[PDB]
Amino acid sequence: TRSEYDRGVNTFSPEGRLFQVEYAIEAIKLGSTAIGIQTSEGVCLAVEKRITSPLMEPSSIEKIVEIDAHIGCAMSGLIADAKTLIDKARVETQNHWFTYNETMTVESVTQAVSNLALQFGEEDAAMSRPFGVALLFGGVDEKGPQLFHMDPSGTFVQCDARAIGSASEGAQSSLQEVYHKSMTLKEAIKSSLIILKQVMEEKLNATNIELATVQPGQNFHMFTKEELEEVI
Amino acid sequence: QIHSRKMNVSPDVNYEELARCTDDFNGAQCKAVCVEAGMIALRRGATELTHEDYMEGILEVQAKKKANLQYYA
Amino acid sequence: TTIMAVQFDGGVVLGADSRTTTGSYIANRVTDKLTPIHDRIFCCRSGSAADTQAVADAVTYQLGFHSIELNEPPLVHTAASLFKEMCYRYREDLMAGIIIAGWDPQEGGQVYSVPMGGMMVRQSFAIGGSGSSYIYGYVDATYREGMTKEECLQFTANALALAMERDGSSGGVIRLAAIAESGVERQVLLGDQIPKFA
Amino acid sequence: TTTLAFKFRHGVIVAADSRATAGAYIASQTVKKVIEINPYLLGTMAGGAADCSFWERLLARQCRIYELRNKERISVAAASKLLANMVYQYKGMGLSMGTMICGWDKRGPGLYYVDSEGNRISGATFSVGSGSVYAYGVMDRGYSYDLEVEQAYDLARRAIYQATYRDAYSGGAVNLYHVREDGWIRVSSDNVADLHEKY
Amino acid sequence: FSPYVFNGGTILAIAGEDFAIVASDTRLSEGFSIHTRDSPKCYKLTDKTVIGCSGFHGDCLTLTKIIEARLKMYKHSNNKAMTTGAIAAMLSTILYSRRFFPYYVYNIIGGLDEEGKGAVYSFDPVGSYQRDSFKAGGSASAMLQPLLDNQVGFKNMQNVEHVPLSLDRAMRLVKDVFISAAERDVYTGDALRICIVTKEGIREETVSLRKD
Amino acid sequence: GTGYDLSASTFSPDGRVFQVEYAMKAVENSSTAIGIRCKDGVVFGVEKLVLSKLYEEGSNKRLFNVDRHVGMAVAGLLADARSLADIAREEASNFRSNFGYNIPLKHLADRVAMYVHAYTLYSAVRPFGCSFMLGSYSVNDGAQLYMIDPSGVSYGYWGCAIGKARQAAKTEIEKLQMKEMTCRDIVKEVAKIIYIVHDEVKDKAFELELSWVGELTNGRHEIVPKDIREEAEKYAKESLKEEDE
Amino acid sequence: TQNPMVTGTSVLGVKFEGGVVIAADMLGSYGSLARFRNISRIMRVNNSTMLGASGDYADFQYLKQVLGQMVIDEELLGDGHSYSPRAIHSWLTRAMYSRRSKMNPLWNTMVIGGYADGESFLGYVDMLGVAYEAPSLATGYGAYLAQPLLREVLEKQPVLSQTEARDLVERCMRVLYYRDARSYNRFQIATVTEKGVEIEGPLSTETNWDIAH
Amino acid sequence: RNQYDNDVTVWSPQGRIHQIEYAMEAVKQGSATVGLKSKTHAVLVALKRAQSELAAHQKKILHVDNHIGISIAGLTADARLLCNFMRQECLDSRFVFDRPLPVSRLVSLIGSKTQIPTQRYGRRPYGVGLLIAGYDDMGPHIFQTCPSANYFDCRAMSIGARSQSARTYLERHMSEFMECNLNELVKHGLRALRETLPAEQDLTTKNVSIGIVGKDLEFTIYDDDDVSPFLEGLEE
Repeated sequence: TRSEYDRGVNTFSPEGRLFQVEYAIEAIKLGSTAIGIQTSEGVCLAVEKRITSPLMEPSSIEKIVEIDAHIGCAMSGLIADAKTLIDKARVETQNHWFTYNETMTVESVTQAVSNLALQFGEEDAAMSRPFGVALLFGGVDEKGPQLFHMDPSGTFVQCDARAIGSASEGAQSSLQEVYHKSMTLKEAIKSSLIILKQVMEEKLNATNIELATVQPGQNFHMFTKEELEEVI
Repeated sequence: QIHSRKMNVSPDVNYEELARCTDDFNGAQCKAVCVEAGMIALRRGATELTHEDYMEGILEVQAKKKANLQYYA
Repeated sequence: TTIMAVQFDGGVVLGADSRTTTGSYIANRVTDKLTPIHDRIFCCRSGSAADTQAVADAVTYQLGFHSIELNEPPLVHTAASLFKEMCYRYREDLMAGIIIAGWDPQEGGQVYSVPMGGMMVRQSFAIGGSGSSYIYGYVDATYREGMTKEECLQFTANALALAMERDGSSGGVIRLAAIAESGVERQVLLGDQIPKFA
Repeated sequence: TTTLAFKFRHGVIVAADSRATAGAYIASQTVKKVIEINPYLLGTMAGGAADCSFWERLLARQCRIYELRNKERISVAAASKLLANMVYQYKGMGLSMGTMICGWDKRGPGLYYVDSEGNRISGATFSVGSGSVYAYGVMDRGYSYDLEVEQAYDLARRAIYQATYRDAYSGGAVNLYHVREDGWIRVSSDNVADLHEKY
Repeated sequence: FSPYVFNGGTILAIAGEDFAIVASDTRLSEGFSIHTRDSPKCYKLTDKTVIGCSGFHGDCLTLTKIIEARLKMYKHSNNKAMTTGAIAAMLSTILYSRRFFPYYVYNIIGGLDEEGKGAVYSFDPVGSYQRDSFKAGGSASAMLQPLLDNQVGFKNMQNVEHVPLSLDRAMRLVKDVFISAAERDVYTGDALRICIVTKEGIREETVSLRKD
Repeated sequence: GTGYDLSASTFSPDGRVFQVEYAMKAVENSSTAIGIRCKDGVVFGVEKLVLSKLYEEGSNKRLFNVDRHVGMAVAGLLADARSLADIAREEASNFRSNFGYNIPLKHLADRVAMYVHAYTLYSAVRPFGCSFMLGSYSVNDGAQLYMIDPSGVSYGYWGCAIGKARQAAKTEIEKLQMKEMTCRDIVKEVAKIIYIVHDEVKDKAFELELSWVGELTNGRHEIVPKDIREEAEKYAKESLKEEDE
Repeated sequence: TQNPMVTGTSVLGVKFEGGVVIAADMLGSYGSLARFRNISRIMRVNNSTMLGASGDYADFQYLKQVLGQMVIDEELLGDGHSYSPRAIHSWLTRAMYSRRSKMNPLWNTMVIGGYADGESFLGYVDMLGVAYEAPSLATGYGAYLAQPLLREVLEKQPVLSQTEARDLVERCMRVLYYRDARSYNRFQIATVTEKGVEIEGPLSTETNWDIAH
Repeated sequence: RNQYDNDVTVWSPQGRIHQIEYAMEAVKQGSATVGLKSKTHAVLVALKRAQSELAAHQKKILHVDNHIGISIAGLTADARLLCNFMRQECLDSRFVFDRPLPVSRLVSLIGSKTQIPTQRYGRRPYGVGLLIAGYDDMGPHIFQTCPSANYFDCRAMSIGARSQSARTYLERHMSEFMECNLNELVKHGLRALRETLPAEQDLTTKNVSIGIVGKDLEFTIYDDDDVSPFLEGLEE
């Protein structure tokens, strides 16, 4: 049936579906899992790496990348698209700071990255397929710590705790069970690591996971090797 | 109407709207929609049918399923 | 260049000099300042020769196309409005002034004037050109509302005769042209039959 | 206006007055001519105030993007060149910015002087502004590659004080910054009235 | 064809611990004609920010419209009213945007900052952007600002207790300085509009000023 | 299907453009719209269908004003109708600005016809699937009516009807001495036409749109004032009863 | 319009308590060569707006073209909304400002009068773009000598009846004919009131040259 | 079909253009939105869905210039794009003229903008059903527009998944409108959303979103606890 309705982003199906958009959403699944948490003390991000074998340095599988001094970004999906949208995010944050001399709120930043992900095939901009990447922007704006999830179809929303990636449906349940509002960042780190361990194949061991935290204080902190060992 | 005569359909239903949703539907499928709506009402512990149940019957007569797609308002 | 136009119920009579000096010295001894636009509509040209010719030819093209497309005779109002749009748009580029007159069914016998600028206005009598000033008094001195065709002919002959006799920029065969239903009648007052006023 | 920045082994001093002159009228004595382009670089201001401020702000944006993109630092030379290229694209259209970009980099200290007339120049010590010609002789006679930190501070402070005293458009405060490997810090800020009695 | 005709103006701004004041004459006089005796030169951009613009009046209106449209843009795209510092930075960028045909609008923004104290920013048309304590601009700036140097910063003065500038004394300062300005400056006069900005809001006070 | 009907840039192997024909077929499924030329004006009526009661009286308005003095009456897809109305508005504005006098209706019809012809020529754009009529009155040119269909033909009409019931509307319009009637009576007769073509059992609800442009208003196209509309509707109900007799 | 080719002259405006009354000479000047004299320099923008220019009459005609086209389009829409006097004033201000920024000025100077929702409007969109609303307006060279009378009369008597405001505008146009090398003792005093806009034809002041002798 | 529903440039051989019908269907996949008016107000109440009890709820009322709110049911992408275009139109009108843009004209602009991408093979129809509120000088409006590029001036309307319930409720209870009260009108909107609900579920302070416009009240949105005065007072 979907032989003439799902081969183009601009041909509606009888249901009213953008099947290329759902296919990009599926391509999100393939990626390595990420788990972002937002609590009263900041925002945490814990992601799984999929190191195939040594001789591939740690600093090429970029799941966490720093967005301004007050946001971190966890990627799930195609790397080229991830680079493009992270670059859009950085240039937007810095342009907003340049023009308004203030730190872009995470709502604004994820809104604008979504605004880029919107223009699939509009003849006023230049892509032709949805940016097949689902991103988590976890930052600290004037409303306290916040965490905003973006899906490839340009939809972004606040999330007090969200997991993305291959381990999406298998970790949303755990997050649902464990999360509670009055949570401290230490609890957030431990809980995210526990859920990652639950839904990974290799044994979590400080060189198959990345961790970062953006706090109402010290900037985005990427946990270093010794800190990884301590937490683990 | 003809195939729903012997049911407990609430007056709120809008058969003209359902006819608008039929969309190249033939008659056997309309009867099947009546039946499917009736038993969707049978489930859920209900006494009457409604337009939402008729729409669900339409979906189950095409064999589709309504998913709250995450990229729709 | 000196040009004048007046209206007689049922038509209009236009008049122009025939001198085309360019900063003095050589000129066009006899010129055709009164150019035919479509059939009954004429344009009196004044100012820069090249600009005047270009605007006249362009308006001729637009008005002829419009006439063929509407299958109705063209209005002097439309002709003068096309001139006005052209001049107003190219205000800086173009230096000229044109008096658009002639006959049309709905409001036959019209004389509009479009000087340098988008200035657009209907008048019973219109004067223009370098010599406009020197007859700009004895055009009201003897303007009787209800002149006949012949009457306006003597009026234009007298006015432009005095203009050429008291302005160096205008001089030669005075060309007049009266347009009504019967059609354009063009006359030329050559060397002596022009009114000699002492 | 007067500003100067000099390398003295330990780091780079960046001293500057504070006065914006409109013809014969002085807008404010609370100008802030040294520019926090980044925690790692400092930029001085002379000439077109708005031109300098805006162009060095855009430099700040681009250096921050660069630090993120290449998860590294931006060389003092690598930033002076960006500012020079940008300011040159709009050459002769009116930009009147002269400025000093100073900072510590993986190649140690670094100071460059970039103006609207496409002059990216390395140097040891520079002084810009309507009072630079004054502030430069005193600074020459008193500068040395070896200088204790406090004595260099005093040299800069008194040089700018004399620049204010002698030149007219140099008045204001005596803002003074230190550029070290760890970043830049605000050494002192005392108006010229205090210095007139200290000396 | 001169695309600027100095339309005359006198704006003043005072910061403070709690209050921010922006005063402006109301004389919109072009060339040698006072052809509008009522034209406030102070616009309430938000509930915490007031802008005073001096100079060519057409550009004043255009800049005000651009600024307010940008406030709406920012509100829609960020779901939060701009802060005073944010508006100051944005206006800097707007003014410098046209740096090759400048706006002839001297600008003084006055408002409450995030902490809650009075903050005043001063501009030059090309876009220089300074944060002052008290600043005057327009035509009589030369004669309004120096007296505030005398009486708000206590320059050339000693054995003086730096008591916080109260609102009552601030209002008296503004009234007297603008009365003197009206006495000795022709583009001044035609009434004074004072804007007082605090937690309550942008309270407006107006005083009759020498109409000559 | 046929294999030559996709796109409007392909002649079928007979000399036929199935896209234009489908556009006309979509035209012939919208509510009826009649127009009649009198000795001193032209009167339009449209069989507006209230698809729901939630809609204010004053929902989709199928009688549009093009220029001060031309009325456009549209039947078909109303989005395309509004687009065509804007095209005609812009063309009237351009004609006035470029020539100086109010647009002749024959010319306006010719230009809009060429516009729709452009959109039937191309393969990247579908032909306009909504037919319409242009009517006006001037002291000089006189009352005129014109039809423009998807194919872009501007044949002059004394009276015309477009939509579901066009054959019935015609057949009934011939039963009129249009050459000599006046606007006041033709308004009532338009009401009768609409109410004789209307099908209550099929269209459920219904409302009436009317307008005239003629010497009686000085050429300024105007929606039929409320009192005249009410009187015409009364006479239409009476005429329906008389026909039922 | 860099050079002013054929120019008009002053235009006045006063605020009647129930209307706005503006005045314009029908003179057409060319640098002391007064050309077309029966030229209407006042336009009825709509039922509640009127316009009068004093610069280049050709640019005035272009602005007439644009404004008339716009109001026709508004009525065509026929949604019932109308261009308020303030709205036309803002449109005109932006039009002139844009034409200036392009360094292609509209060498006009326009009074925008109107009556709306129990309010009277009178604005001064100039060439460069200076625009404002004032109780009494006088535009062109005649502004200097005309504003004094209106301003003092209002300041010592704010509300003006229609008759006295009218008489005042004829007196002002009389002093203009007396002290304006480019005036003409034939003017139009258009008035807008709750009824509409009336352009009461070619009036004429009773110039009493014998008063000075 | 099967060869005439691949683009908006092809008519079917029975007078219907299929892509527009598909987009009309797309509008139904959003959430219930019930909009309505009185003699002085216009209220839009929309059902904000939840993607998880952690993630917040999708907003469905956006705030165009101070005299327009907008409730969107359809593609979030197209909703955002048309919201930005409406904001641009409002601001442009405010810039040229100093008068808030009539909401019977902003709708015309949107209709033209949405018809243009239904007659060229360069884009897809838009995919948001739009309820535009606002109080121009005349009176409050509730306009509806669907991807078909037809705009309706609705006494009170609704759109989205399970929008019939709302439309029938409007049929039944609209006789009261034009004389209700500042809060009673909102109550009627809430009842409409209640009927749109799937039962079991109710109007909770979270899933209820309310937007209000009218004389002496620029556009406002009541979310989180700002809505409690409505749900608490709502009849059980």
